Parts: sequence; C-alpha cells; structure tokens
Amino acid sequence: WNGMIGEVVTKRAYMAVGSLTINEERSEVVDFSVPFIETGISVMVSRSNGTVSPSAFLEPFSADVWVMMFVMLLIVSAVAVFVFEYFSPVGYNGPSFTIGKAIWLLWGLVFNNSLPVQNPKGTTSKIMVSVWAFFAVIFLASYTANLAAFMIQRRYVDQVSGLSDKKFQRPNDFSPAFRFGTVPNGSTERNIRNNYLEMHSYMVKFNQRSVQDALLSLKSGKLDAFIYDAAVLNYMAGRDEGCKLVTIGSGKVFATTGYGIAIQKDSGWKRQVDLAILQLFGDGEMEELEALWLTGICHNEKNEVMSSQLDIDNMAGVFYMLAAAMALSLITFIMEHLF
Amino acid sequence: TIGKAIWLLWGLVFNNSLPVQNPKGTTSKIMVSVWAFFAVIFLASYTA
Amino acid sequence: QADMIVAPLTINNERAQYIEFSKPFKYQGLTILVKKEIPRSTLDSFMQ
Amino acid sequence: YVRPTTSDGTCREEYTINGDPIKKVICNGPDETIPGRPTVPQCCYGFCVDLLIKLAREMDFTYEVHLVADGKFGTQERVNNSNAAAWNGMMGELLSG
Amino acid sequence: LLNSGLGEGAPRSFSARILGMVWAGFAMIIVASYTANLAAFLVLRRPEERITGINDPRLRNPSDKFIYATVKQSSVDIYFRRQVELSTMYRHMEKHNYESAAEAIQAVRDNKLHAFIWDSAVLEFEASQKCDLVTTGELFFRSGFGIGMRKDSPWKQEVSLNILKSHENGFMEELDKTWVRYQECDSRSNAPATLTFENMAGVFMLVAGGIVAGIFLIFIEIA
Amino acid sequence: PFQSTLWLLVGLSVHVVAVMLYLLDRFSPFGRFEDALTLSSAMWFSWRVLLNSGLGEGAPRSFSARILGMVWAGFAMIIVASYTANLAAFLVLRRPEERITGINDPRLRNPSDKFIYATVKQSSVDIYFRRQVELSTMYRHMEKH
Ligand SMILES: N[C@@H](CCC(=O)O)C(=O)O
Repeated sequence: WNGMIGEVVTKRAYMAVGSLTINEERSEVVDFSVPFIETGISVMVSRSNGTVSPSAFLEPFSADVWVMMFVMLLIVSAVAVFVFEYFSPVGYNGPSFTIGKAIWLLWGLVFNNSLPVQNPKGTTSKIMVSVWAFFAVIFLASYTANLAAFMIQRRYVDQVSGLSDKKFQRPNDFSPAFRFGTVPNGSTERNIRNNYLEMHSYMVKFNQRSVQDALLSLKSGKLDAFIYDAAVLNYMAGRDEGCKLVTIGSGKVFATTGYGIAIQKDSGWKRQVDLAILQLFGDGEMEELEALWLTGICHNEKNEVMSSQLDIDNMAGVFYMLAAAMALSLITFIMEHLF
Repeated sequence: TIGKAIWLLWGLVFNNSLPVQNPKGTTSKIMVSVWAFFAVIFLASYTA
Repeated sequence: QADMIVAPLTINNERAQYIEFSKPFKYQGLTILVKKEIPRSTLDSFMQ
Repeated sequence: YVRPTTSDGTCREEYTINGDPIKKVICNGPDETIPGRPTVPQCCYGFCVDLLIKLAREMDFTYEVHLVADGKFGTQERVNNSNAAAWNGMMGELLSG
Repeated sequence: LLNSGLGEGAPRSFSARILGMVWAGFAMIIVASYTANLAAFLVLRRPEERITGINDPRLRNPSDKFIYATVKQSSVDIYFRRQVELSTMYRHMEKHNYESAAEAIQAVRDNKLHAFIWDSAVLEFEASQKCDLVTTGELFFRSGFGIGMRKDSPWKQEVSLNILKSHENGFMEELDKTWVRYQECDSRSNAPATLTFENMAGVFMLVAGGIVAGIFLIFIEIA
Repeated sequence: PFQSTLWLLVGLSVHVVAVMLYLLDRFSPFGRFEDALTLSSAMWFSWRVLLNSGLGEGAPRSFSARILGMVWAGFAMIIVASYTANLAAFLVLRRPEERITGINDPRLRNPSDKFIYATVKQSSVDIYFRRQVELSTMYRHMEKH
C-alpha cells in the first residue's frame, strides 16, 4: 500500500481528513472512527438505460373508452333502431340496412361531422342526432382537455426498478455506442473490480482524469454515463450552468458510506473526538454548513422534466394500430371474396 | 359565388357547422382543404 | 440479560458517553408530513 | 434632478403629464465632461427639492441649496499617508463649514 | 349551435348569413370557454394546504386547537432535551402525548390527532404498506442508527467487519430490495386520468334520461 | 418539435388508403390518359375524411371503406387532438428555469469569479458591509472591482 495512507504508517500524520469512505481496506491497513457525512457510489446521469418514453395516446383509454364506446354503440344502435327505423314488419335484411347506415352516421357524428352522409325524415331522429352531437362535442372537449392535461404532467424518462441491468454483465447488447467509465486509482475501481470483472475489463479502456474533463465530456457528447461518488455528483450536478443533467432519482443511492478520519494508534482522545461529532448534531451546524458549503445552484425541487416532443414513437404506435386494422380489413376482404 | 363562398368559408372556420355544398373543380377542393387545415389550426390556437 | 441490541436506536452523546457504538448503516431524518387529500367529484354532472 | 440652464436666462418652464406646474430651484454644480470642477449654475428639481420647498414654506426662514461633489463614504483613514496622525473630518458629513 | 349536419340547402338571405356567422362564433366562444374551464379544472390551483420544507414555522408558534402530539417517552424526547434552539416548544409539546406507536399511527389515521413528530423510517413502511399515507422529499434533522456493544467486547470489530462485508457484496441491496415495495401514488397531482369512466358515466345517465325523454316525445308524437 | 419524416409518414398513410380504396372495389387498369376517376375520387375521399371537408353526393356503401373511414377519421381526431395538446403544452411555457431565491441568495455566500456581484464603490453599502460580522468572508471578494 502507498499514497497518503502511508503517512499514517510512517508516523508523520496523526490524523487526516478528506474523501475517505469507510470500507475494509481503510479499516484493514489502519484504524477508523465514525463518519460525519454519508455518501456512496452513484451514476451522474439518471436511471433510464436509454429507454424511449412510452405512448401517451392510448393511456387515457386503458381498454375502457373503446369497450364502453362499443357497448354504448350497441345499446344506442338497438334502442335507436327499434323506435322509428322499424315501422313495417319486414324480413331480416330490413333492419340490417338501417343498422349499417346508423353505425356510420353515429361514427360520423362522433369524429366531428367528417361526412354528412344523409338525414332521415322524423324529427325525433333529428333530436337524437342533436343529443348524440352534444355528447360528441362534450366527449371531444373532455378528450382534448384530458389528453392535454395528461401531456402537461410528467411524461419524461421514468426511473426503472433495476440497478444492475444489462450494462453490468455483457457489453455487446446495445448496438449504438454507450461509453462509461470512472477515475482510476480509487475506491470505485477496486470495488467495481472486485464486484464486476466484466465491467472493470470493459471500463479500463474508458478512464477519466479530473472533474472538469468529465463535465466537458458530458456537456459536448463524448461520454454517456459517469459513475463516481455521491458527494462529487451532488456538488457537480448542483453547480450546473443550465440544470440539465440530474442524478438517479432524488437521493436514493446504493452502497451507503461516509467520509471519516484516520488515526495512527488508539491512545489519545479518539472517543471524545467522536463525541465532538455528536456535538455537531447538538448545535445545528449540519444545516448551516450543509446550506453553505454543501449547497449548489440547481436546488429548485428537481422532480419534473419537460421540454419539446420526442420521437413520434406514439404516433408510430398509432400507425401500427392502423396497420393492424388494415390487416383486419384485408382478412375481412378475403372472407368477403370467399363467399 | 361570393355570397356562397363567404358562407362556405365561414362554415369551415367554425368547424363544419353547415356543409352547404361543394363545386366540381379539384383546385377548389384543395383550397377548401387548406382552408380547413388553417381553420382547425386557428381553432386549436384559439382554444389553447 | 442484554448483550447487543438489533433495534435501530438513535446515537447521541448522552447514550454514547458511557458505552461504545458502531457506525450507522442507514442515515435517515425526521419528517412531519401526515397525509394529503385531493378534492374531486365522482359523479361530475357539469354545471358546477 | 439636475438640468443645465437653457440659453442665458433662468430655468426651463414646463408642466407634468397630469396638469400640474413643476417648480425648479437654482443650484450650482460641477460638470463631469470637463476634467476640472467649474461652478456650473444649473436648476434642480425633484422629490427632495419639492420637500425642501414644503419645509421652506411651512417655516419662516431662508435657505440655500448646494450640490456636493465626490466623497460619499465617510472618508475612512486607511491609506498610509506619510506616517502621521489624522482627525475625523467626515463620517457624519454635516460639519465642514 | 350543437354542430349538426343534414344537407338540403343554405340560407340565401344575408341577414340569416350574418346571424348564422355571429351565432356560430358565439358557439365557438361558449365551447372554447367550456373547454378552457375544463382544462382549468383539470390542473386545479390546488397548490395549497402544503408543507414548508426543512422547518415548519407553525412548529415554533404554540397552538391549542392544533396539538402536535408525538410519541411519549422515546428518542424524540431525548432529541428535544439535548437541544437548545427550539426550547420554547418543549413545554407545550411535552404534555398530552401518547406512549404507544400503534396508538399514534392509528390515531392520526382514525381522525383523532392533528399531526405527529416521528422519523420517516416507520412512516415509509406504514405508508408503503397500508397505502394511506405519503412521505415528503426533504429529510431535515438527519440521524444515524447504529449498533452499540460493550467496551470490553472484542467481537465488535468482527461484527463490524461482517457489516462492512455485508454492505460491500450487495446483501443490503437484497434486503432493501425485498423489503421496500414501490406502491403507486407519489404526488397529489401526478395522474389526473385514472377515473374518466365515472366523469363520463355522470353524463351518460343524463343521456339515458334524454332517451326516456325521447320516449316521452314519441309518446306525444303517436298521440 | 417533430421531424418532417413524421408528416411524410402521414402522407404515406394517405397513399396507402388511396391505393387501398382502389384495391378493394374492382375497376380497370388505367395508365392511358392523364386524369382518372376512381383515383381522384378516392383521393378526394381521403382528403375529405382526413382534413374534415364536406361535399354531398353520396356515401360509401361497402363496409370495408366504412371501417377504413372510421379508423381513418379516428386517426385524424388523434393527430388533431394530439397536435392541439402539443400546442397547449407549447403555450404552457411553464419553466421559470431561473430565479434569485428570496431574502438571501445562496450564490452570494459562495465566491465565484465568473459571476461577479459588483456594487457601488465607496457608499453606504460599504458601511453596511463593514459594520456587519455575519457575511465577512465576502467583503474581500466584493471589495475589489
Ligand atoms: N473517496 C474516493 C474518491 C471518490 C469516489 O469514491 O469516487 C477515493 O479516495 O478514492
């Protein structure tokens, strides 16, 4: 072992501070005590795995507006056809001709006029067209207001319930490039090295140097993911110039640790020193120093992300449903041609 | 054609309302389609 | 009859002044939020 | 508000945007364009001027307004000026002469 | 007005043309105002009856009608005893408190108490289990929960190494992963389209009333 | 907010429906003249249901064009209602994406060389920053320049 910790072995440093996370190596070569602040290993970018946001058009339906619309179409078509469309005792093709035109008339009234088709003669049917048109404009107003109100809500990349995903085992999964790394010669290199051999062997080819180079790489577009300490990510992401990138979630990180001190031989104060830390929580200095030195710039409740519109992936899905209806109409055309 | 044209355009601006009729030339149908697109865009910007 | 406590107890100077304690495994704070209520109507027959 | 005297007479007479005559007083002040500090007779008018006119008409007395130049910080004797003593000549700023 | 379509002619007179133009404009005004009030109802202003953040100003001021009853005889009394800052509230919050946790958690949900002062440790479990409460975002007055042993016990270093190795391999991620169930609600205004069917049914019953009224109309017609 | 390839796909769907209306009913092969009949009429139907137009001469009798016109009108309502929702979301323009804080800006206590908080030199602000004792570490930074 070498570095600054050797100063504790050479009897040239009775006590030392800094970024010293408690773990087995520091507690193995020398002694330890209680950390004053907590931290851990975290990712600079959010937990999304490059997943595309889902569609927001079929979400308000939830397989309910189409089913209830079909049932209402059946009862409205039936009760609407057994009142004035069936006046004389006819055969089976009689009411069917009024049903085929009635469903197209109602469909024309739902989707905002579209096709006037025609109009009957009875005034009660005209009143029914007026009421159905009122339900059509009310359903349209509630559809545009509900869809817009749902669009104003949070629809950005949502966090997933998977920490160790495909990028922690096999590197050849994602076809587009996705670079990720950390600063060598540290606790993260030995922890990830002892926990994930593939991530280390695939990570040594992408190494950093400092923090400004990583910020320039993430700002330009050279680096994709960045994994480092939680405190450096809170101060780095906190002191941002545009408040674009954000950490994973809002404070839920793995591997809980903290920055502590290291002494040579347990013979002086030590214990009382720990009580000194216990005095800090008794004086409220953690809030003043936390809001004074540990603070940043982007501290305006980072919980919602909104911008412009992503890959019409939703309209592409609606187009896929239109292709499914096209195939259904093709099979229907085959069944019609077979007869 | 002006008296019916202004009423047709007024019908297209306020969302169909009355279909009235439609001529035969395809250029008038294309211009009516563009006027309907600008009409529903103006309606969307008006409601928003 | 007690040798070691597995309950997540707090760490203070009055308690740790006469006994040795280990490092905490989870740092959590105190909150004052109880519950929230969202006002809405279930029937919703407009004209309100 | 300090405004230079137009032509070679007294102040410029005007009105406000609500229908009320504005009063101006005579005030001698320097100029920032010329490197020197000459006695430039100008006309002052504003909130403190109207307040000075009100306090001047509510009490039977005469006054004379004058513009102050540079030196608006109490004059803190901190620059080493020859290794000698000093004396308070500002701070409050009211007793010059 | 109701936007209907037949197709049999058009008003040739200019008076009915201008009247129909201003009438269609009035229809667009009332439907655009109705839709605007619908969107204004969706969002809601609500942004009221919320909390403060790291320190609620209502805690420093004493209140008789809104008692902040907390857990009696616990770590909160030691925290309120070893402090010096909030000393004008320990006398008010010292009296009228419950010495049981289930009585307080059951009291704040069974309409009894106004509020409670307790850590989010049990709050996140009872809120993530009973689906009746919700936690906040900030965590003011942070504390640590450790294990205390005797000073003459040499096993504290071995157990400490077992805790460190237990947090280095990933066993804590399995415990917290299998003991923290992420259940549904996260904010008071995050999903405004989870109902819909009731809001549409409340008008559907009026549509059925219009169908019965239509049966009355055809009853007048056949008469 | 959306690339031109999306509208190109919308027009591509118009071509798919246009050739679909000709593929359904039987007619004759026609690359002989300039203007057709069922092709121009089918295009007038596609632009009639998509952009919501209205003529009055009849109605499609076949059920295939009925279902295709129903799902096509539904797609039109989806794109115009979704586009309206994108317009309202564009006019929401909610994003103060900026601010000072309130009674005490945390950026004032933290020193910064790229955003200098210059003030009036030699005035009452120097006396206020001199008689204080709280924010004393910033008097050296704000004292110069
Ligand atoms: N504290 C670490 C550096 C920060 C990190 O863990 O990334 C070390 O001294 O090696």
